[PDB]
Amino acid sequence: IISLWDQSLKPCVKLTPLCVTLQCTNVTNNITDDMRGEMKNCSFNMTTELR
Amino acid sequence: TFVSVAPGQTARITCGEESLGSRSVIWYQQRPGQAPSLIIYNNNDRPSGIPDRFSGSPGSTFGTTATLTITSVEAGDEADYYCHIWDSRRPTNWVFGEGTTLIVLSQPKAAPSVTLFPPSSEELQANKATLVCLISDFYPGAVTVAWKADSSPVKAGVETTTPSKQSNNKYAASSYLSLTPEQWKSHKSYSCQVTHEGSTVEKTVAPT
Ligand SMILES: *[C@@H]1O[C@H](CO)[C@@H](O[C@@H]2O[C@H](CO)[C@@H](O[C@@H]3O[C@H](CO[C@H]4O[C@H](CO)[C@@H](O)[C@H](O)[C@@H]4O)[C@@H](O)[C@H](O[C@H]4O[C@H](CO)[C@@H](O)[C@H](O)[C@@H]4O)[C@@H]3O)[C@H](O)[C@H]2NC(C)=O)[C@H](O)[C@H]1NC(C)=O
Ligand SMILES: *[C@@H]1O[C@H](CO)[C@@H](O[C@@H]2O[C@H](CO)[C@@H](O)[C@H](O)[C@H]2NC(C)=O)[C@H](O)[C@H]1NC(C)=O
Ligand SMILES: *[C@@H]1O[C@H](CO)[C@@H](O)[C@H](O)[C@H]1NC(C)=O
Repeated sequence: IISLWDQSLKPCVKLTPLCVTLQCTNVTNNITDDMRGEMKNCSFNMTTELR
Repeated sequence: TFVSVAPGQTARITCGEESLGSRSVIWYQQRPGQAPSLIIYNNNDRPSGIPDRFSGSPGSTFGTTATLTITSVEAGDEADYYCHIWDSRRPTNWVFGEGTTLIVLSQPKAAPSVTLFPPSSEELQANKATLVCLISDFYPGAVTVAWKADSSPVKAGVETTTPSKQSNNKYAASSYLSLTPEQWKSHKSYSCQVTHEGSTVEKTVAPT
């Protein structure tokens, strides 16, 4: 199951430039202070089709 | 904002920002000069005294706006309409939804009743003159009033309220004119010329 696992991911997309710093906030809501906000909404700089 | 609907047709009215979550929207019908009357809650649950004509959008939809569906519009339904929005996504709104005036069309026409009143005698001994033209029961409220000094227009002192609807198709407008005691006796007879929609009607008065 492990071998098949890595073999299925060998040709797929690597996120090596997805480690750019992120700028995040809590999600769009009437926050109930108790819930910390399970999701986050984040802007980041990403490289385009050109380097 | 104004909605003009033919009589006996169906009206629709739009309130508030777009939905963000499943909502519970209230609908209020404030009649001109009166207090807001509660019309619909739970987005489609109308209380006692409200016919099944009025409808709404169920607060189960996201992305669409709050809609009020008046079926078989009648003359009494002419009013301002507000709404209170309760989105599961946005904080509690304390500013009610902005208004939307319903206008049933083709009442169609009302001739004004012009009632010219001279100054009162107790006022005459009190050294102040005031003329009271009183325009009632007209439609629509587009009246413009001029005043005449026996044959000549009067420029200053002219006071006139605004055409004000009152729990009826009927409108209302007053017209005061401040005059000096010496000139109510000096001139021959004073004229109130009320112009409405294209018809001018004039009432005059003469001193004793
Ligand atoms: C996560 O965070 C991101 C931030 O990056 C959010 O993305 C933004 O979301 C907001 C909505 O909350 C977007 O703002 C909206 O933009 C629309 C598009 O604007 C274009 O057109 C207008 C003229 O129509 C131009 O002025 C403008 O330059 C753009 O060309 C507007 O149409 C929206 O206006 C509506 O809302 C305002 C709110 O006050 C009303 O007053 C208006 O009348 C109108 O109804 C609005 O301004 C913003 O564009 C998004 N930016 C990006 C980069 O995506 C995500 O929404 C957020 N997601 C979550 C889940 O939190
Ligand atoms: C993402 O890139 C933006 C530009 O697209 C950068 O914005 C700079 O922000 C710094 C402050 O940290 C300012 O001093 C610069 O003037 C900004 N513009 C530049 C450098 O062109 C920023 O580095 C990134 N912002 C994020 C990750 O939130
Ligand atoms: C995000 O949630 C955390 C949860 O602890 C809270 O303390 C913080 O104030 C929130 N930040 C916001 C809403 O900007």
